[PDB]
Amino acid sequence: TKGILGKKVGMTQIFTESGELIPVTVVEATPNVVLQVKTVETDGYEAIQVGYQDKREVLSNKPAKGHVAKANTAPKRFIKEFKNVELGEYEVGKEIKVDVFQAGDVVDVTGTTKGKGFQGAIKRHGQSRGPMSHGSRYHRRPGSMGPVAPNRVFKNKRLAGRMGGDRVTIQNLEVVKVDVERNVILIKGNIPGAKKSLITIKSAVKA
Amino acid sequence: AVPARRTSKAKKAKRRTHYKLTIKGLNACSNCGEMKKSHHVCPACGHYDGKDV
Amino acid sequence: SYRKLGRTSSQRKAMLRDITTDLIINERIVTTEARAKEVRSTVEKMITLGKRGDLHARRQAATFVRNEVASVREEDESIVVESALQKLFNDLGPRFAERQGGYTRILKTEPRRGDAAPMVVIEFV
Amino acid sequence: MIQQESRLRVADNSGAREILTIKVLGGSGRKTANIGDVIVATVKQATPGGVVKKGEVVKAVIVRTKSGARRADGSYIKFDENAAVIIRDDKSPRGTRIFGPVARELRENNFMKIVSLAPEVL
Amino acid sequence: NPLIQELTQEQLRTDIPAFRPGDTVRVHAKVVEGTRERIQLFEGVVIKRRGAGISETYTVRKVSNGVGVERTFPLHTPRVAQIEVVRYGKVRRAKLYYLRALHGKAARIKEIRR
RNA sequence: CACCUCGAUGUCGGCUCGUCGCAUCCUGGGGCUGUAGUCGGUCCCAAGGGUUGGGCUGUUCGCCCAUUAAAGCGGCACGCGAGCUGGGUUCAGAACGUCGUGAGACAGUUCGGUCCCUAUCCGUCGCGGGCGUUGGAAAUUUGAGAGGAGCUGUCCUUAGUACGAGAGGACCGGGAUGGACUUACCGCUGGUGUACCAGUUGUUCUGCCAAGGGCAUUGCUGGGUAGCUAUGUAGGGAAGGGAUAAACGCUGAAAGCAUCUAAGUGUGAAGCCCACCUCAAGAUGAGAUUUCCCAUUUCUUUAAGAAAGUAAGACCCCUGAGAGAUGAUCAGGUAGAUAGGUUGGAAGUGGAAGGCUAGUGAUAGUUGGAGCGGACCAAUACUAAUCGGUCGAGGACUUAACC
RNA sequence: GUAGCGAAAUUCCUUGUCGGGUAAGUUCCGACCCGCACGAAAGGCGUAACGAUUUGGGCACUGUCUCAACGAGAGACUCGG
RNA sequence: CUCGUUAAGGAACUCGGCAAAAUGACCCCGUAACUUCGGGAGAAGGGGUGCUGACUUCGGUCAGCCGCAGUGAAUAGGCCC
Ligand SMILES: [K+]
Ligand SMILES: [K+]
Ligand SMILES: [K+]
Ligand SMILES: [K+]
Ligand SMILES: [K+]
Ligand SMILES: [Mg+2]
Ligand SMILES: [Mg+2]
Ligand SMILES: [Mg+2]
Ligand SMILES: [Mg+2]
Ligand SMILES: [Mg+2]
Ligand SMILES: [Mg+2]
Ligand SMILES: [Mg+2]
Ligand SMILES: [Mg+2]
Ligand SMILES: [Mg+2]
Ligand SMILES: [Mg+2]
Ligand SMILES: [Mg+2]
Ligand SMILES: [Mg+2]
Ligand SMILES: [Mg+2]
Ligand SMILES: [Mg+2]
Ligand SMILES: [Mg+2]
Ligand SMILES: [Mg+2]
Ligand SMILES: [Mg+2]
Ligand SMILES: [Mg+2]
Ligand SMILES: [Mg+2]
Ligand SMILES: [Mg+2]
Ligand SMILES: [Mg+2]
Ligand SMILES: [Mg+2]
Ligand SMILES: [Mg+2]
Ligand SMILES: [Mg+2]
Ligand SMILES: [Mg+2]
Ligand SMILES: [Mg+2]
Ligand SMILES: [Mg+2]
Ligand SMILES: [Mg+2]
Ligand SMILES: [Zn+2]
Repeated sequence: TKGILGKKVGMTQIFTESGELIPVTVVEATPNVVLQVKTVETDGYEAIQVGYQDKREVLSNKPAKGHVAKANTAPKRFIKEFKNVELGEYEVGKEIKVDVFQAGDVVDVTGTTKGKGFQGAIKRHGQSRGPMSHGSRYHRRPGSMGPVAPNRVFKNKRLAGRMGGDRVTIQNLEVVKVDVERNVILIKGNIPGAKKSLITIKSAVKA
Repeated sequence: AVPARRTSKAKKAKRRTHYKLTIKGLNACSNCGEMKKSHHVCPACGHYDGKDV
Repeated sequence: SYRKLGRTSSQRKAMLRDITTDLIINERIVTTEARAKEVRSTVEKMITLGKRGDLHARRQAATFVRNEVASVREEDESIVVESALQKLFNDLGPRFAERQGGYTRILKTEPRRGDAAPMVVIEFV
Repeated sequence: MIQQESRLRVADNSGAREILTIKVLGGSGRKTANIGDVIVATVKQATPGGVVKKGEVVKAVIVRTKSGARRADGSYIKFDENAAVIIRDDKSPRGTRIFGPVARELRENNFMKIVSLAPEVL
Repeated sequence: NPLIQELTQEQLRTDIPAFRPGDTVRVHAKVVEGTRERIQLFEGVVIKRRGAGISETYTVRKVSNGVGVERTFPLHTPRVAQIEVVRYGKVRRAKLYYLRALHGKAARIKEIRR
């Protein structure tokens, strides 16, 4: 497998070797850097730790500089691990350019969703509003909590709370174009996240 | 609805843990030495960042 | 976005206009946090017009200002009655002709007694 | 976005003049239709000396809609009325001459005779 | 957005004239059957342009056979070979959505010659 | 039967939310057939998911219309009224029929008729603080374990092949596209957009003209930025394993044969454990890795001692949003673009004011896609994030190769 | 028990039968009359106008609904009393 | 909770069009069955309404102008069977 991680920019609207539009999301992938390589004999599993976005040193800290110093790079902001990849191909200090991907390949995209805040059950779970006339006093509410006999409410009864902030994949997307000069990927379709938010791109698990 | 049961002194005092108030941002004014909230004019001398006000 | 100040749209517009007029008059004012943080941008966008000086800007500012009386800078008896508009266009534009912004500063002060309202002083220069 | 109890004009000489959607076909809980979607309907207003007459239950095809159609290239068609064509079990029409324009979306759904009989196909 | 413009600059197009809402325009819209490619001329009045850069779309209204038709296109398609302006109408608006309710002699735009 | 409930027991139906069982409606597997093929009938296994919208009636039911792959049966106080309705229930009014000598009643019907509660505890959904995890801290993580999702039609091909005298009409396999459901998102379509723009009515105000302000639901009307968003866009439930159900067995004996079983061994389902996604080390059984600070002062004591300044670091405080009820999270704090403003632009509005020309004037044209321009973009330290303070380690014992 | 009315504010059986209206109508309209249990001042049959009367149908209209979405303001929310 | 907008549809909601929406002022035209000849009836249904000059014999009228829209906002019937 493979992958990178990058920053969401925004949406566009693109023509692909024909007049057929493709809506597109822009991911800026300033070249990721390997920092650590984990193996079974020391760490329990094969994996590779990666950093994306350079901090200022005043924002970083000593024990992070010490972790970056092996690869001989600058303090990174977002740090993540990639699993189920070849370790003989990758080394500490290696820079992962966007050239790794080929326009057209199928891809999976993780991101943290836009915070919607403390929301009701209707918006949070698609529940239906009660009637708004005919004497109804039941408009935006989640309904009964359950039967009588348990004398208790069953779990996963869906209610109001924080909507958003969750980690979400989108599978079976497609890479539309690459710009290594600009370090940009164009991905067919919407993806989870606010702008200036982290995204992880990976080769598809299903494909 | 109605309590159905009086709460105990214990259960009261266990609610009252986080009802306490904190007071914060106090430092000393470099001019007069008396204490002021940070990012606030010293009410005694009026100075802020070494300039009368 | 922008603040609301517990007032309706018209009410907050009128309160901003009144406070900005009073501020242009007095060159210094006591307010709360939020009112000040909005009046900041407001007065600075008025002094921009003051610097531009054209009649177009004069009318864009008369759209906003309450036509209060800033000062009777008298010489003989009562002649020189000066409005806040005249003050904006003949004292303050010439004052901040050279700054590229930053026509006010905010100073946090004692909270108010009756509310614990955090109080603030805005001042030119 | 054509629903049950939604009324439609008729775009052929079959005999009908106004139509009311009984149900949409396709699936179990389809609550909506657009161009190329077949309809089951009544006849609320018919031409007097018409084959198709008042009260008859009949299938139909939506040919133009206000909530219109979309193309791959972002080109979208829309209309100022919702109209339909009455058909038999086969995709062929009951009448013989279609009025007004028609969307291109029907050629994929194999209403080719209607596409031909229509004067303008957008 | 700067990056967006930099990316989309190449697929932006320059054969477009600076037309408006209110003005009549013919679109040489090419349609694709897989076996053939046919251009057809869709004439109409422009009710709106809207968008920025490459998200710019415009709609064109027509009255074919008593049925008002309304066709939106992206401005920067390769599947629109030419956009011929043929009248420069005068309106006091940008969105001519009032035309949907009118029919004919009231839906007529006043030409300028400029 | 009257054991519980008459110092309250709320009565049916519907709505919102669902959950469970399997005696399975569909999908899935299989045996038998009076199963030629398509359709089927019946029985065994299977509860993973799904199991429609309307007319009539207060109705459950039921009838009908029209679809569906299918329109399951039941339980959960005939689920759910401190969650909703109150149509139906003879509360009080009135009336028809009928009964009664009558006051009144129903062996019937009809019109109308007050549904109180600020959630203490558990419970549920979410968010924090404290402490712990045996020196203090910053990050990344395995993953026990939990949850979520689990559906399905139509068409094409194989093939008008097999089947069948014909009619009609296939398994198995590979493709195309939908439905409902759902995860995310706003570039497209549209919606909203109450500190955007323009037009416009009345009155009043800025002394008057002009230009503008206020009030009239944002005065009304026409648009519309960001953001929020579905009806809009993209995606999803894909292949595949392992062990099994029913069934099929292979070899094989008890029982010289036979036999799927007793040992031995194997096919075998939408089901189970994985595989897909998410949460997850409070998993007190508190894990693992990388990196950083180091092993100071005094007093008391052989004390895993006490306070009292600190390192790494964190916090207070402040500017704020991609976050947000408050906490929190995140971005920053002049080692600076965090916000405001300024300058540029963009969207959006749609041709500003002042002039001039023409015109009787209304008004039109030109200066000039002008001017305005909230939250959008990029620069720019002009203002504000000043000064500063607080907390926070020096690391127990036993035994293992010197451990 | 007459005229007149009649599944009716009266008809249980009964969602009576037939017709109309609807795709579909236990309601409604019109006829029939096996009037459980109409009927003549406890008035019968009819009746223009009238009715915050009851009932059903239609047109327009719309967030009633499909299926919810956004905005504003008061409260809820944080702080002070 | 009180308000405001809404794509497409438009009562499919519901016990039931409850509530909301729509109509709403003035001028002119025109107005059915039925009828106790009085009414029904503001039936219904339509059109017009702003500004500036000429024109009347003072209201009509003509021409031109502007807007999506002229009782431009507020106040004023939903109708029919
Ligand atoms: K219990
Ligand atoms: K009782
Ligand atoms: K209950
Ligand atoms: K009868
Ligand atoms: K009777
Ligand atoms: Mg309410
Ligand atoms: Mg107002
Ligand atoms: Mg009791
Ligand atoms: Mg069974
Ligand atoms: Mg219903
Ligand atoms: Mg009906
Ligand atoms: Mg019950
Ligand atoms: Mg009742
Ligand atoms: Mg009574
Ligand atoms: Mg008697
Ligand atoms: Mg009443
Ligand atoms: Mg409550
Ligand atoms: Mg969604
Ligand atoms: Mg959008
Ligand atoms: Mg946008
Ligand atoms: Mg004036
Ligand atoms: Mg006033
Ligand atoms: Mg007043
Ligand atoms: Mg097996
Ligand atoms: Mg009957
Ligand atoms: Mg008698
Ligand atoms: Mg009697
Ligand atoms: Mg008598
Ligand atoms: Mg009487
Ligand atoms: Mg609507
Ligand atoms: Mg209904
Ligand atoms: Mg009403
Ligand atoms: Mg008005
Ligand atoms: Zn001081």
